[PDB]
Amino acid sequence: KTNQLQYMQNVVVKTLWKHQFAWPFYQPVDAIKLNLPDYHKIIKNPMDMGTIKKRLENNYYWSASECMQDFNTMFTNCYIYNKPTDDIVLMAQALEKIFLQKVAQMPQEE
Amino acid sequence: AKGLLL
Repeated sequence: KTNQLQYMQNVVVKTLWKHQFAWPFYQPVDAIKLNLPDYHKIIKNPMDMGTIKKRLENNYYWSASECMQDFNTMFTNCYIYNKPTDDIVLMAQALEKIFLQKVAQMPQEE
Repeated sequence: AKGLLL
């Protein structure tokens, strides 16, 4: 667990989690409960903040760049599946802005 | 998709 990775866990994930718009990204999209029976055929690599958080907490990542790619996948999946004025896209967009600002302050490995 | 999440 590099210090960039502990920053992803202690700073990026924590800051995003507390956001009022973050909760649709806490858990995998459940295509049955939400009646999106095409979701897994369009979105081949599902990702969510809960899975990212678990991977950080259990030292799954080899580098912070893998963690960031999961974040990038999470947001991009949202945009792939949804429409530009959907509430979910506005929520993703607000979260993504904070994400970009927070990883800009990520410390260097030393 | 997903409706009105506000």
